[PDB]
Amino acid sequence: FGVLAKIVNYMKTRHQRGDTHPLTLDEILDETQHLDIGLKQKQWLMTEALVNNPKIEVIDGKYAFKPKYNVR
Amino acid sequence: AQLKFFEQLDQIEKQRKDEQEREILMRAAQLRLKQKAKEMQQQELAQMRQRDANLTALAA
Amino acid sequence: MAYQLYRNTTLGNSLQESLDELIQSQQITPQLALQVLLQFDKAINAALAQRVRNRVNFRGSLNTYRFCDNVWTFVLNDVEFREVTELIKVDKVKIVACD
Amino acid sequence: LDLAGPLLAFLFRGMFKNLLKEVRIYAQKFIDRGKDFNLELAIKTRIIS
Amino acid sequence: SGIVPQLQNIVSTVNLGCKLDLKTIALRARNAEYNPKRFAAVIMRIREPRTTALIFSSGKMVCTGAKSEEQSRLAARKYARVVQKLGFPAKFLDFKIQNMVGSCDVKFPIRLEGLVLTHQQFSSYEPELFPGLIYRMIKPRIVLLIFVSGKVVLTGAKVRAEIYEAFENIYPILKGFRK
Amino acid sequence: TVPKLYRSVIEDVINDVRDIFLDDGVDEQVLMELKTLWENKLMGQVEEEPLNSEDDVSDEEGQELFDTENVVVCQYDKIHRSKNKWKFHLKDGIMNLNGRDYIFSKAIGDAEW
Amino acid sequence: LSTMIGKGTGAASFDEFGNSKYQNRRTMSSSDRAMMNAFKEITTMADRINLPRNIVDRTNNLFKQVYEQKSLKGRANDAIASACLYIACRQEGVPRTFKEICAVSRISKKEIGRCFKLILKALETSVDLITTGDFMSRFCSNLCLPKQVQMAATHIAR
Amino acid sequence: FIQMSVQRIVEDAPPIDLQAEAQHASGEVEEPPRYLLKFEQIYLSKPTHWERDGAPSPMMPNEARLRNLTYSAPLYVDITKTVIKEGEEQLQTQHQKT
Amino acid sequence: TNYKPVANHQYNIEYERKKKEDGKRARADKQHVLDMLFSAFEKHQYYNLKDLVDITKQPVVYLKEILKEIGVQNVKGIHKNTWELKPE
Repeated sequence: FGVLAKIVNYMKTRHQRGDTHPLTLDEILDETQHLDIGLKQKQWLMTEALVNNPKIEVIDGKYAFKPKYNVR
Repeated sequence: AQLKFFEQLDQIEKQRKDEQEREILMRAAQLRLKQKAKEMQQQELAQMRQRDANLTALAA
Repeated sequence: MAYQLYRNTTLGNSLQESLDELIQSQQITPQLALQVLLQFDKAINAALAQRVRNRVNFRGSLNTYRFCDNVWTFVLNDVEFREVTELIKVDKVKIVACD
Repeated sequence: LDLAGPLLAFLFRGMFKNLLKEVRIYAQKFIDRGKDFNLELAIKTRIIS
Repeated sequence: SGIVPQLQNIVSTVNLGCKLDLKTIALRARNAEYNPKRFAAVIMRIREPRTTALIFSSGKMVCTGAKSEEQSRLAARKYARVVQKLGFPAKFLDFKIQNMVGSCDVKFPIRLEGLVLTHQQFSSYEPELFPGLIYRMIKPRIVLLIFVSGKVVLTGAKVRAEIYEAFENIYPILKGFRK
Repeated sequence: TVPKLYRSVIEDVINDVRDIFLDDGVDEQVLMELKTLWENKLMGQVEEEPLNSEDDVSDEEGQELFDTENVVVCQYDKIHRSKNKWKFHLKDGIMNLNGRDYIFSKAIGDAEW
Repeated sequence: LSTMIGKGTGAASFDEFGNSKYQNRRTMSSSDRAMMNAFKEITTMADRINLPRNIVDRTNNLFKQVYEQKSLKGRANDAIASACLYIACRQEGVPRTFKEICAVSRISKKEIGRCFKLILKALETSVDLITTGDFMSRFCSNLCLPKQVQMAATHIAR
Repeated sequence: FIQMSVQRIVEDAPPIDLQAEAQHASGEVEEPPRYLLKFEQIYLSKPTHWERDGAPSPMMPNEARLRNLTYSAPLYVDITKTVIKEGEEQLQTQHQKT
Repeated sequence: TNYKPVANHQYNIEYERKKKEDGKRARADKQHVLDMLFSAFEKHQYYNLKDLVDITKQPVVYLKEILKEIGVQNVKGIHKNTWELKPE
C-alpha cells in the first residue's frame, strides 16, 4: 500500500512532465522497478479502493487527470 | 496439474481450520487478522533491512 | 537481503558455482538460488558466531585502508598471524570488516 | 493538650510528604529521558529545614 | 633571544569549487574513510606529506598536520588531484592558512604563579582544568600554552611571522620569571 | 577440525533451506543434488588551477582489482588509531590464507601506516 | 507589579465544574522566570554543601550579570549557575574544587570549567590563584583530623 | 518526636514507584525500567555549624544566641534504590546516611 | 561521605557513552527514505512526526523537507495538527 502511494507520487511527477497520457499500471510498475505478480493483484485491490477515493484522479480507462482545475 | 489444484484447495481448507480452530483459543482465553497485522509490521523493517544489502554489495 | 560477507570466499564461491550448474540444467530457478544463498548466509553467520571459541592474534604493517557504509577494507603487508598453537606468515592481506 | 512533639510531628509529616513529592518529580524527568538519576541530587534539603 | 619556534601543525582551507559525492569518494579513494553517522565529511590521509584532510560535499577541504606552509599547500594540491583523478572537476581555489601551531623550549623552569599575578589581564592559570598557563597575547592574536617545564606552545597564528613575533614578545616576560 | 565445522555448516544449511524448498513448491531432490555438486566442487605558479604540475603522486591500484592474495572477512567491534598505529578488535570471522581456511572468535591486530 | 488570587470563599468561586479562580494566574516573562529558576538551583546547590547565604547572594549577582551580558546564552543554565557558584566561592576566599561543585550540580566538571572561563571573560574580572592552604581546613575537618594534624599538613604543603 | 515519630513518619510514607512512559516506542513489553525507593533508618547528628570554609564544627547554644545562628541538627536517612529493567536482574543499591 | 567530589556523575557518563556509540542519525538517500515512509503509512493512516522520525531514523530537517514535498499537515481533533502521509 505504501508502494501504491509511491506510484501516486510517480504519476504526480508525470503530471509535472506535462506529457500525461492514458496509461495503465504495468508500465508504471516496470518503470518504478517493481514486478507483476499476485502482489500486483492485491495492490490492485488496494488500487481500486483508491479509485473509490482518488482525489488524485485514477480512473480505469483514459485517466490520471488529477487537477480539478487544469488549463495551460 | 489438476491434482496440484486439488492439493491447493486442501491447503486452503487447512489454513481455514488452523485460523478458526483457534480464533477460538483466543476467545477461550481473529487469529488470521492478527497474522495479517504481524505481516504488515515486517514490511517496513524488511526494506530498511533490504536496501542495506544493495549498498553492501556495491561496497564489497 | 542480509549481511552478505562470506559469499566472496571459498565456501560461497562453491555454493554459487553449484547453483549456476543447476540453473544451467534448469533444475532450480534463480529465485530459488538466491533464497538458498540467503539461507546459507544466515546459517553460516550463526555457525561462526556459536561454534567458534578460539582466540587469535596478528601483527604487521598497514598500507591502505577504506571505510564506507560501516565497511572497513584494510590492506596490510608482511602480516604475522600469531596463535598460541601455531604461527602463520603472509606477505600481504586484505581485511574486510562489517558490523 | 498538644505539646511540642505532636506539633512538630504534624509539620514533619507534611514536609516529608513534600520532599517525597519533589523526589518523584525530579526522578520522573530523568527516567523519561533514560538517565539513571542520582538520589542525592533528587533530595531537596531545604524543604524540611 | 636565540630561540625560534618550530611549527608542529598547520591548518589550511581550500575550496575545490565543485560539489562532490562523499560515498563515491570513500568507495574509490585509497586512504579515505566516511562515517556519516560520526562525521559529515570524508577523512583522508597521505603519508608522504604526513597530513590528514577533511573533504566535504560542498567542495571545501581542510588540510591539517603539515609542518610547513609549502607542505600544507602541496598536500592540499595532492588531495585535490586525487579527487580530480576520481573524475570530479576539483580545482584549487582560495587556498588559505587558517591556523598555525608552533612549539619551542625556553630551557628553564617558569614560575607560572608570578606570571599570572603580573599579567592577570592576559593570563589564565587553572591547575584543576589544565596544568599549562594560557596566555592571550593581544598585539598578535596568539594563545600561548606555557608550562613549568619551560615548553611553550603557540597557536592561533595565520602566518609564521605571528608565531615568531609572539614568541619574541613573550620571551622577556618569561625571562622575568625564571625559576 | 575445519572440515568437521564445514560438515556441521552443511547440516545447518540444508536444515535451513528445507522450509524454503517447501514454500516454493519445489521437490526435495534439488537439495540432494545441490549438496552432491557442492561437495564435488569443493573437494611561481600564480595561476594554480592546473593540477598537472605534479605527476606520479599515487600508487598502483591493481591490488584491489586483483584481490587474488589472501583475504580475511570478519566483523569488527572496536577499531582505534592513535596518529601512527591501527588497532583491531575483530570478532568472529573467517580467513583465507594460502588457500587453507582459518576460523577464529577474537582477533587482535596492530599495524603501522 | 503583579498580584494573585486564591480560592476565597465557598460559593460562586467554583462554577459549572469547579472553575476554581476563574483561571490560573499566569504571571511573568522568561527573562525573569529563567533567572528565578537559576536562583532556586543555586540555593539548592549551595545548601547541598552548606555554603553560607553571602556566597549565595554573590552567586546570584554574578549570575545576573552573566545572564544579562548574554555571551553565555548558548550554554545551559545549570552550567552557568555552577560556574558562578565556583567563582563566588573563589572570590569570597573559600574555594571549592571543580569536582566539589560537580558533586552537587548535574553539570559535569568539563562543562563547569568551560562556563567558568567564559564567565571570567564576560565579566572582565579575575580570581586569585588557589593555594594549598585554602582547602586544608575543609579537607582536615571532613577527615576528622586533630587541629595539630591540620596545622602540620598546612605547613608541609606551604 | 525525634526518637520515634520521625522514624515512624519516614517508614509510614509509601515507597516511591517510578517508571518510564513507554520510552523508545519499541515492543514495550514492560520495557521501561521500574525504579523503587524506600527510606529507612533515620539518623540524627549532634548540632553542627558549618563555617564559610565549609568545615563542620559543633555549635554551642550560646554561640547560636550571639551569632543569631539556628540550633539545628543534621538529619540523615538510609535510602534503598532498586532498578527493575525487565532484564531478569534487579539491582538494589543502598545509599547510606543521605 | 555525602556529595563526594566526582568528576562526572555516573548516570551522565553512561548516557553519554550510549549516545556516542549510537551516533547521529545519517541523512539517507531520498528514494530509500520515501520507500520507508510509504511502508510506514501502509501500517495505518495517521502518524505523528516524533514517532515517524523514530521509524525513519533520519534527521528531523531532512525528513521534514521530504515530508513537506508529498505529505500534508492536517489540523485534527485527535489531539493536534499532525502530518498526513497520503500525498493527496
